[PDB]
This record gives sequence, structure tokens and C-alpha cells, in this order.
Amino acid sequence: QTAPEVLRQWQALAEEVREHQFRYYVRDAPIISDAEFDELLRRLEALEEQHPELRTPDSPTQLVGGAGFATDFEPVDHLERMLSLDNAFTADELAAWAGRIHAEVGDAAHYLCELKIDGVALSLVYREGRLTRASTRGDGRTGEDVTLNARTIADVPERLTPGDDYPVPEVLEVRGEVFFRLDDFQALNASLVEEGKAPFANPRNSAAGSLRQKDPAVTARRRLRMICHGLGHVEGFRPATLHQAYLALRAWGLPVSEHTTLATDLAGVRERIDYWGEHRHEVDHEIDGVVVKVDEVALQRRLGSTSRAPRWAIAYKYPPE
Ligand SMILES: Cc1ccc(CNC(=O)c2ccc[nH]2)cc1
Repeated sequence: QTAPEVLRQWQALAEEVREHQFRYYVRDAPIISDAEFDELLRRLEALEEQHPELRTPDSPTQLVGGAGFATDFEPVDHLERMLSLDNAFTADELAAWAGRIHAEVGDAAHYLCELKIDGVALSLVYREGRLTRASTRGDGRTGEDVTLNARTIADVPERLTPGDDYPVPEVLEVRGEVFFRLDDFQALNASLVEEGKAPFANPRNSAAGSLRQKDPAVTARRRLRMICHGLGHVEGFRPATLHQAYLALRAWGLPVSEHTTLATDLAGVRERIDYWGEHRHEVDHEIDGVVVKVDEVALQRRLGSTSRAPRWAIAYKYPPE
């Protein structure tokens, strides 16, 4: 032994054991063989005999066979402020946003165009390629902890994948939208009603509810999705543009949309807006608009942000009906 190696070993093993208890109980998705887990738990037990100081009421072995997994929505701070978006509902407004952008920067700004998803915003933090925290927006500075619930979403990976061109960052704060596809929204409503529960009025309400469960196992059996669409605080990653950032996200395994395009001027922005006004109904989830961002990171830095919103992006919202 070495007391430092004792501690090292314990932590690692408890971490591995706790992760598997989560996969087996909270989700129904074990990733090792049913037999392999048993050795691990023995060892950890085997491990706390020698060193009884290690066994605590919070240890994977004692006091948590089956349980200890609950969400309490406690406040957690975002690394970088998570601002909301300013909206534009009319063509002049967008033109006016674009004019002002072109009074500050020139033709150097290109516009990334994405489909705005009407769901629940989620913020994930990855430390050394491992998911450590998932959070709701809250007030922009502080959100609620729903890490366990996010851990059940299929679209969200626990770990990031080692890129060739893209090395995993030391810290990555990534933002996205959590949502249901239409068919699954309906399906869940049926199931709920089948157990004498009230159904959800819309898919956004349904996703929010499904995410916010005190028992995350509930969340695991609901077909929630996620698309990433923004970055917060990052270390070890310095992308020149947002479009290029999406390439690294993809490489690492984060979910990204396939409907993003890059436009060079307002005319190009206008075509996408018009196009999706006519084609948004064909997407399988709710799109309530198009978000237009300035693609260059350095240009978004110069433009900055106000207390409530960024000045380098704007969301064009369509008529409700
Ligand atoms: C693959 C995998 C991962 C995690 C676990 C956790 N615990 C148990 O299954 C269990 C409880 C009682 C008997 N067995 C199992 C299997």
C-alpha cells in the first residue's frame, strides 16, 4: 500500500461502480456484463474492509445499492452567462439588425443560420472530456442542476470522443435545446393517459417536464433529444468560427443539427428565412424560427453583448400561426 494509492484506487473504483449502478438502475442500459459488475463491487467492498475510513454513507457500496440518485434542482452557476436572444419578427427589423451589424463591422461578418428549436435550453459542462454538469438556464447566471436527467438522454454522451483534428478540450461548456419529436410527444401522451395521468399540451411542455424529474429514471424512459447550438466557456479550444466549432462538436460526439447554413449577406439570410417559412413543417420537431449569428468569433467579441442578450445574433421568429 501507499495511503495515496489507497485513495486513488478507491476513488476510481467507486467512480466506476457508481457509474454502473446508474446505468443499470436509472437507465435500463448496462454497459458491462452482468458478471463483471459483481467483481467490481466486491473489490470495492473488499477495499473498504481494509480501510474503513473510506466507507462513508455516501459510498457506492454502503448506503447505496439500488438508490441515492435523485435530482434536487439545486442552483448551480454557469461558467459563462447564458443569455437569451433578442427577437426579430418582421423583415425591417432584421434588416435593421443587419444594418447595425454592418455599421460596426463590415463585410467581414458572415451569418450562420440555424433552425430555432422550440424546446428547453440545456447547458452541459465537460471537464477533460467527461460530463460533469447539466443545467437549466435559470436567470442566466445560475440554473438548476439536472445532471442526472441529462445523463439519460441518448443524444448526450458521457464522454467525448478523441478527435484527430480536434483535441478534447480541458473544459467545454456547451449549450443546446432539449426536445421531443412530434411522434414521440404523442406517444408519451398516450402512455401517460393510459396510467391515468394528464397529458401535455405541447411538446415544449412535455420536454421540460420530462427533464425535470426528481427521479431521473422517469426521464430515462422518455425519448428526449438534444441538439447543441452554442458554446460557453471553453478551455483548450479556440475555434475561429462557429461553423467550425460545430465540426469539432461532431467529431467529439455531440449532437448537431443538419440544417445550418452559412450566408454571406443579408440576402442570403433572407432566402433561408423564406425557405424555412415554407419548409419548417417537414421537420420532425418544432421550429419556431431561424437564428442568425455572426460566424466569426472575433467579430462576436467585438460586438459584444448587452446585459440581456448578445449583439451578434438575433432570432427571427415566424408568425405563431
Ligand atoms: C452490466 C451491469 C451494470 C451494473 C449492474 C448493477 N447491479 C446489478 O445488476 C444487480 C443487483 C442485483 C443483482 N445484480 C449490473 C450489471
